[PDB]
Amino acid sequence: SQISLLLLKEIYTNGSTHIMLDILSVLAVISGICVIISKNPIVSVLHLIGLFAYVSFYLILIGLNFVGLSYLIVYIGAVSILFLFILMLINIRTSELQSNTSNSIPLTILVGIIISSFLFKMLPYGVIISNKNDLFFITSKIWDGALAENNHISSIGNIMYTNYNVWLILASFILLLAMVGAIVITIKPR
Amino acid sequence: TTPRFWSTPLKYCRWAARERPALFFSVVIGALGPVTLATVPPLRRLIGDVDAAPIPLTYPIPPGPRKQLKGYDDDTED
Amino acid sequence: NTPTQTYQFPSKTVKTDYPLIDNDPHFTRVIRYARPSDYAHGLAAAAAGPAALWLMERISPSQVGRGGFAKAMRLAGFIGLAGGFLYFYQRSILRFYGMSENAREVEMDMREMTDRVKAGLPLYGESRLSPAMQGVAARQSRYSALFFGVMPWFNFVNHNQHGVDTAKYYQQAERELEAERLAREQA
Amino acid sequence: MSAMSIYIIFVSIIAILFLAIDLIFAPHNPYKEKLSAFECGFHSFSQSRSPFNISFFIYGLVFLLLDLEILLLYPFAVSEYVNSAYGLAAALIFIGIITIGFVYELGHDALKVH
Amino acid sequence: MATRKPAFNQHVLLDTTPLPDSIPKVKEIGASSAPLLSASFFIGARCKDYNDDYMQCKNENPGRGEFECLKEGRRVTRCARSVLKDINTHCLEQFRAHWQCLDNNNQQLWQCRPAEWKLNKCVYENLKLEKVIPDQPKNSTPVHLRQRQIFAHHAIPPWERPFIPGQPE
Amino acid sequence: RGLFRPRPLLAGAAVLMLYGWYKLVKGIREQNELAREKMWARIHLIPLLQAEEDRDHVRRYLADQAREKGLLGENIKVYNSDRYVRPTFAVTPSKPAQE
Amino acid sequence: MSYSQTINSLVEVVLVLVPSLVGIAYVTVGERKTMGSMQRRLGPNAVGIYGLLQAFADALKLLLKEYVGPTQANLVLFFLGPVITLIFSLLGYAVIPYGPGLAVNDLSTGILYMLAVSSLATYGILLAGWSANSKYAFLGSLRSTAQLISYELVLSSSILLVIMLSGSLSLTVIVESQRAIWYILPLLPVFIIFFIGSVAETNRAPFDLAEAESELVSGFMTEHAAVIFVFFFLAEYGSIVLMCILTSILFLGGYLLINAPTVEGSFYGLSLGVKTSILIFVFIWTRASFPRIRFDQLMSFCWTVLLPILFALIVLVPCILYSFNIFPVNISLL
Amino acid sequence: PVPFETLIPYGIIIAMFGVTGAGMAKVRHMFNGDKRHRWSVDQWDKQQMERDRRLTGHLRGQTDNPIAPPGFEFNNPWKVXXXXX
Amino acid sequence: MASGYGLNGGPSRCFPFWQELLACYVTNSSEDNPDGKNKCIPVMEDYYECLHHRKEAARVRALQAAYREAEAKKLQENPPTAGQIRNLGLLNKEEDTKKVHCA
Amino acid sequence: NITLILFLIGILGFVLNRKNIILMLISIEIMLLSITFLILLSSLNMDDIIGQTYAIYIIVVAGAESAIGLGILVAFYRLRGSIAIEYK
Repeated sequence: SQISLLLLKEIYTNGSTHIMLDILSVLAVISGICVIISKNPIVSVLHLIGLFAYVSFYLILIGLNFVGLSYLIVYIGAVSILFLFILMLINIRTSELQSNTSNSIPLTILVGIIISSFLFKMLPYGVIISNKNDLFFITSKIWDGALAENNHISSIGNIMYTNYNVWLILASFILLLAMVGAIVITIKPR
Repeated sequence: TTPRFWSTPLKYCRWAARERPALFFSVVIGALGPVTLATVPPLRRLIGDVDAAPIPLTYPIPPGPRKQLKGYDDDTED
Repeated sequence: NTPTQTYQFPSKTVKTDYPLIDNDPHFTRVIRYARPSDYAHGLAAAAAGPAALWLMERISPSQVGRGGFAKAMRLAGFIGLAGGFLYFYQRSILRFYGMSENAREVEMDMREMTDRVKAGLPLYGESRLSPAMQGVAARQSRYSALFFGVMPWFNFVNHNQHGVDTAKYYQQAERELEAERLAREQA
Repeated sequence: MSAMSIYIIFVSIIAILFLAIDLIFAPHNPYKEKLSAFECGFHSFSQSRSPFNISFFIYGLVFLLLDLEILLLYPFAVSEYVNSAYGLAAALIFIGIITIGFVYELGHDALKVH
Repeated sequence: MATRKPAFNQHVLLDTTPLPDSIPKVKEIGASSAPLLSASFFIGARCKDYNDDYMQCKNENPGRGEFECLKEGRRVTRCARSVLKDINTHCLEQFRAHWQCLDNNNQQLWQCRPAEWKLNKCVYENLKLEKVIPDQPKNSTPVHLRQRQIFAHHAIPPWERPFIPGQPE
Repeated sequence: RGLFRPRPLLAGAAVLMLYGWYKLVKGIREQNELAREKMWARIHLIPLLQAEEDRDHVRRYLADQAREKGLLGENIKVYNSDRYVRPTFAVTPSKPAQE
Repeated sequence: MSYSQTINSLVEVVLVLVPSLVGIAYVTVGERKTMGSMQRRLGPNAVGIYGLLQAFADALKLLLKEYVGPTQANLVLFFLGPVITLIFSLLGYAVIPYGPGLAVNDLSTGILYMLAVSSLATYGILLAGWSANSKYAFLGSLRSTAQLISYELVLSSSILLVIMLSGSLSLTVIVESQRAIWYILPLLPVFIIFFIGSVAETNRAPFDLAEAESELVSGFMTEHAAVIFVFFFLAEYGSIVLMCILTSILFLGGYLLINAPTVEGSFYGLSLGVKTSILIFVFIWTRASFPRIRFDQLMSFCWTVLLPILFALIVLVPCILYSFNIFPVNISLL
Repeated sequence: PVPFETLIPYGIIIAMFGVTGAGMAKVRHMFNGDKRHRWSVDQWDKQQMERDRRLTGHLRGQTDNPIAPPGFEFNNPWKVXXXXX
Repeated sequence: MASGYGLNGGPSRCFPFWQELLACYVTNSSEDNPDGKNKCIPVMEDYYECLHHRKEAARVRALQAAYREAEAKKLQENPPTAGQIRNLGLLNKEEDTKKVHCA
Repeated sequence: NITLILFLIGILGFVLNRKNIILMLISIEIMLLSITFLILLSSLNMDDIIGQTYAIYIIVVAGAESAIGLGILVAFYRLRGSIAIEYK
């Protein structure tokens, strides 16, 4: 008769595989746990920078290249400084000796189930998608909206300093208070 | 030894240039921008330098009523 | 000629006791339409700050070292001057907003604009900024003198979004042009 | 497959190939004093896992905030044609408030370890 | 289908269902990206009114103009096949030299100005079609009518002149 | 040794930095003009390209409306409005091409 | 396209990595032969003809040299740090244009990509030094952290001044923009500052504090030996070359010139390599000309001299750009 | 005098850059149908290359024919994905 | 969504749906007639539908299971090859394009 | 779905922490990561550049909070001499 709907494999110009997102998902969850269960503080700050890395690679792979590279840039320095403070304020050897009890498991199961079940319907269909007849997203092309495509960083720049400049002024005052306050409480007297 | 700025502003500027050049000339370079902003655009227009028109970043939709065209209709195909 | 449309943007109506002239008046208009009391009050307000710090010093000396009070007066002088100008600006712009008695401002606005309309000049001037950036600027600064105590802001853009129908200006200029032609005939 | 992904593959297998060769083809004779910490010849107190004084921690605190500030300027450098004068003004106000905090760091001599 | 750029596409879906006999049929444009850019100024020199009419139609039917402006679209396609055939009956060596140059130069007009000047003159003397770019600065010479290109990887021969219509050689 | 005198090196630096800023004015002014030409060339093509794209969208929409009234008997209304919405999801066959 | 996509990417990566790894071998040989000439010596001239096999005698010796795992060391971190440093140092060569778009990834955010991979490689040095549980390795690792606080803002702030002129963040577009003029002419102070910060970024003299041998014994890499040591040198010299390529990309017009495509591609590659090789010389010239700075003096220099000047330029430069109507279009063009 | 043996490693470094630039250019020119490759590509260029494959079968293929070949109106690819919406 | 500023520098996909809902509210609701805002119920559902796609995912789901079960029951004679789908619309492949259309 | 898993890790790593106050400051960081990551994925599904802008301002305040936290820890450690949470 007549099919009329033809599925085909894209030879070039095809995208990434969405298997890789599930790999980064487990690794991010795996590394997130190892941040709190690790006896050594340096090993858990290393799992911390790893955790930020799989989330950044998750963002890069779904086309969020700026915020994904910007997340990584900001936190590599942040984890380095956090490393720098663990070596100044924590006895590494006594912390590794310091342990953890198993009395938190009953609370973990209860708190985990209740919050996750309650916090699930708080999330929309777009996120809960891809949780034997599944759906397929379909995309096509436009010419009027493609005249001068901007990069995401340019799109944020188009509005970050005019339409939403108030968020920048407030953000610059949080940073100023942090610059003045963090120094005021830690400065050596003179 | 070091001059006080409000006691003598011109003396302080000489000392800051010679003895604290990196900080003093940071303020000069940074202040030169607002001086550039306030003075160059008037002189640029005085000499006839014209800021260019913005390049179109969306289809330029003409204003007014449609032009009621007659051409390239279906009967013109063959 | 008649622009065939005088309200092009959706504006916010505020309940006020006097006619609204401009919801976003240009910086120069606020200074030009300032009454001489506005310079009297804003100068008194600027002097209040350092004079308050002087009086506190006379009655209750801080016991500060040799150069501290002079340093503190320089801060009190600036802060008073900064708040004095913000007070001077607010007095003039409230009249543009219709939030203060404005008969004098209403009449100079109805003359200055009808002078620009009979001259063919744009009512609020020409912007070097794009028409969308003009809108972001109108949106940012309209009624912004009501937040002067917290964050200040001034209108330095010649946009055309001021919250008022411009038909009254075109109506008067044509009637003024109508009277001018008849008077010129008897010559 | 993309060049970028293949590039990551190779650099990893070069890190393995060098590491594997040494782990297979080099002698390995670990004994007590070979496996000891270097201290220029004499054993000393092991103190590298005890709290240590960093005299430049105030520089790390400031670096975090300034790193955030120059990141909030990168969108401006890639959006200047649209931002124009109105957007330049806000970006100058943002830089001006941040510079005052830096002037506080310089004047208070926070960055002046002695 | 969505205008979002895909990040994990591995498959293409095609429909072999044709548009119904009700909608008139327009043969589609057959030119590729390089020939279309080489003749774009000629499109707009002849087809501007129809190009502008189809866009004002869609703006007059917001959210529905795809279905309700199908005739204006058929008209723009016909106007654009007219110039292509015209640029093919005449000036075909010049047209090919220009867009064949453009494909080897990242489709950058400033990298093929001598072939553009030769074609623009041949289009002008057989179609009365001129290249016009609006709002170019009056202080300086138009960029497409400039002897030296600063971003061109190869310098323009001194003996290759820009085409300005009217004035003789 | 005047190769290392601070003044002539300050002079030659100010000259080079002023000359290169002159060349930068001319370069960016030329590029902003090249950008204007690339955008007007694109704008003439937008109405013939978008017209072909719209014919494809109307054709695929009409087909799916016909396919549903056969498979599902009647058409289901996703949106209350009459406006065309580009599809986020499409019916696909259970197998790709055999190759 | 014409042939297989995977085979294309396979050959494209080999044409970058393998020639770059050969280049890393000879920057070490060239450094030793160039420092010697300025020291009235020769340098390597016996391992191979004119000493052209000396980098491979060194490389093969260490991969056949025994490795030691210290008992006080955190062993999994003792190996992870050098592997992180090597992988992410080499990752920066994936955005380098050897011609317009001739890169393994023509990314639109390539400059920020490089800032992210250079910062990761530094964290491997911090981790490896701390993991030894030795005191000189511990003192060196803290120096590396102080140095990144010193040079990361310097580089990123300096780069942002280049972006304010190019408007792109794409490495090919910044080279294409310099067809007007090389950025070392209008941004002469920024080129000096960026070069100074790049020497500090590389842990190269006069900013060789983490690995100082006159003060520490080998610094962070004292307990490290064999192939773990090979990784830290490969990371250092690939980081040097990469910073000389980037400085040539951002200020010296990159590949711009001072069967048919092969001649053009060769000339682009030669031009970039010639300019990169000059900057590689200036690194070796700087190492043989100056003493070492103290690490507090470097932190003071970057924070009270360089950064105040850079933020002043960040204010000044867009003010000149707007004043002359010279803001670059941020669309795709070049 | 000139220590030419000091400048030999620098010549090798320059040459291997030339090797890289020449080889990347040749392989891309082959992959792109003996044509210079495209760079700095945006959504419009990627949509234009996919339109070229629709008319010629090669993403870099060019035809000047004013009339499209039959089946062009049914060959418009609609991208199918599983998760990234 | 509701901002009007999308990822590419162009406007957001659900901005027309949001502007229509706000326009409906201001042009129907008032203190004189509180229940005029019931006109906004379908308009507000369209905005959520543009955002989450639950109603369209349910339509395609029902249509796709219906479509596939008819394909299995449908008589099959010869399946087009992948290469034949690639040949549709080419310069000199008239034979393959015809086979794709069963003509 | 991963956003929820990460948020639960940070919430328990903050509440059920028996190690040190630096780990509690890390768990706050993890929670802000998960909240930011939910806003980023939603922004992509609704074509909104505002949610990327929102995510960016969460990152800047997240670092400002970590600076005030590290600064307050230094003050506390200078006097207490231990930043180890202790259970008898």
